[PDB]
Amino acid sequence: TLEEARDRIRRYFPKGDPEVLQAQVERIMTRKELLTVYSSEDGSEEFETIVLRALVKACGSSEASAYLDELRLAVAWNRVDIAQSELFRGDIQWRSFHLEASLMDALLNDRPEFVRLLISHGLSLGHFLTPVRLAQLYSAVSPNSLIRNLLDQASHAPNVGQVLRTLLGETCAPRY
Amino acid sequence: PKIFRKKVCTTFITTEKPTDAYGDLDFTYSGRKHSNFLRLSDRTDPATVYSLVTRSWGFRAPNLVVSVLGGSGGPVLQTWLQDLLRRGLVRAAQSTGAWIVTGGLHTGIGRHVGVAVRDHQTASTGSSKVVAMGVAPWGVVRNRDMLINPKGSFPARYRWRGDPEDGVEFPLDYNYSAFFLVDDGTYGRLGGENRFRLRFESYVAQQKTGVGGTGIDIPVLLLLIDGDEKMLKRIEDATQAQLPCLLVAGSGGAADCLVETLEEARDRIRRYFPKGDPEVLQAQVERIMTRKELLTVYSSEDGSEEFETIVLRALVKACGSSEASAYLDELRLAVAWNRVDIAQSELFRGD
Amino acid sequence: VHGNSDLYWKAQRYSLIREFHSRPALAPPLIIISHVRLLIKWLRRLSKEAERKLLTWESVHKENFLLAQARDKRDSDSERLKRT
Ligand SMILES: Nc1ncnc2c1ncn2[C@@H]1O[C@H](COP(=O)(O)OP(=O)(O)OP(=O)(O)O)[C@@H](O)[C@H]1O
Repeated sequence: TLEEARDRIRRYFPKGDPEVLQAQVERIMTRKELLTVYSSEDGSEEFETIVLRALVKACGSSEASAYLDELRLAVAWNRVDIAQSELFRGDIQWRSFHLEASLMDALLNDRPEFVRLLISHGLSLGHFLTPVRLAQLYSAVSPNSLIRNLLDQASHAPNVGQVLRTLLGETCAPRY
Repeated sequence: PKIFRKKVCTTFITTEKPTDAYGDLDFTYSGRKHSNFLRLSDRTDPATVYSLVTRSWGFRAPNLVVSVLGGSGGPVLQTWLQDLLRRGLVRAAQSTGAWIVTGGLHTGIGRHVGVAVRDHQTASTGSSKVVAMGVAPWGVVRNRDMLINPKGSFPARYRWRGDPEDGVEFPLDYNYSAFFLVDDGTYGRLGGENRFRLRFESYVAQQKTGVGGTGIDIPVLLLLIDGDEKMLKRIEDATQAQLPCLLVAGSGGAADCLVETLEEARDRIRRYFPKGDPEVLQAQVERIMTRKELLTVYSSEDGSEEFETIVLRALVKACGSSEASAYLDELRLAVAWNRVDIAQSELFRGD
Repeated sequence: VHGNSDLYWKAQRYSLIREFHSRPALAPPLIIISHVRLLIKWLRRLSKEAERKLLTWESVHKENFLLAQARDKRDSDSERLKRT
């Protein structure tokens, strides 16, 4: 990847089988983008960044889908220090739904610092809270929890307002 | 009192009529606090504009006024210049206490300044906001037809972000504290608002800093980014009123003035930054060199706390005649900005 | 015991005031005419902008409280040792 003589290159790393393995070099250069190099840039926290650069380079077709995947993977790995200093420098013009998708990934999982980070970059929650998204927030409930049993009893007759009424009564209880 | 804001300011259509749009404007479904608002005509007296600001709406007196110009790079600016706008300008306006006079639209400079104001308010807890003010023509406003009802102190639910159409009407940035919408009744032209901008900044540069005045005159500096031809005509209309300027290193007319201050061929210099109109703009270069002292350079010396020192060096260089009055003005401005660390290490060295 | 008894008394003191507020408004000897009034009644069967000015005032004090708490946390010696 830094660059006949290539058959001579084959004739000292295994010392054997020149032309079949030369066809393997041909198929290596058919891909050309799923191969990365670690040797030039070495470091401790450089490794996870090189993993991200390998995933960005092998993404290919769309650019905005590549930066969307890099942001949502930084949410998935629970690392704010990558996304703050490598995704919000100012090179990428972030749109709305690019931030709303990662906000849903930061609400469904328990990452509070991404919630504060993504709200601070100019997102409007009056447009964000679709009632389908609110149903998806109350969907992500552990099966051995308390509200899993309480929301099952509220579906006997989501149904959050009935749960608040059976806890707090008529008074002292919000609507929805 | 609420009708008083309509009985003072009038608007022409040129058939002149008393105005009907004073606003406690807020944004729909958004966090930002109510903002002040006024629709105004052109060629009005800036004295009642200023008395509206510091008496009726309620804003303190400026210790500095820095108006930012340019608008060459449309959607995306260089991140080096985003470092300049965020960590050079807005935190200096937070510390010294200053007004930023920028176009209140979402296009060009007002978008980038609004990014810098929002990012600085997020990543800093100083318990005080950055007063940024916006001037823009009434004809380019996206939702100018909502702001009519003259009842009083009304929060008009200004629908930003809606009906995305490009090129003709522009929405209001929510990163501004007060809006001055100057009307010519044209409804679509770009704006003859440069005269009102020069008269308002000249009137601010007349007044005095402090409690009952009794201080120095408020310094007014102009910051340029790359810009166009009409920005250089805006340079000359600025520097006839004795207002200093400051130049950045990016491209455009700003770097044109940089390289022209670093040193026929000058007409060839004119024939690639706009690629047009050689001899009229060559006469503009002639008037630039008539001033020669109200122009400073930022590119050679860059730094975080270097910015406020460069503002002081621009004010010292443009002072001119007397030396002792220049150092007196530098000391009393360091008192006015409430910064001991400048005056101790730059005014009491021993020179 | 004296501290927990004073906290318990201060909490119940609202319930005692509230139950003298909702009584028949006469002395016990004369309450029979108010139970007759209640028995025949049984047999027959802040503005908006003042609220907004109130809640914006509350939000101002909430923002000052959170900023002063953050500045007191940042200037502590342990956090300054972390930044050093
Ligand atoms: N009228 C406005 N004034 C100031 N800032 C705005 C305005 N509208 C959007 N923004 C900021 O710009 C960002 C979005 O940019 P832009 O307006 O180009 O796209 P968008 O409106 O999100 O697109 P969509 O129409 O899909 O919502 C948001 O994070 C928001 O904070």
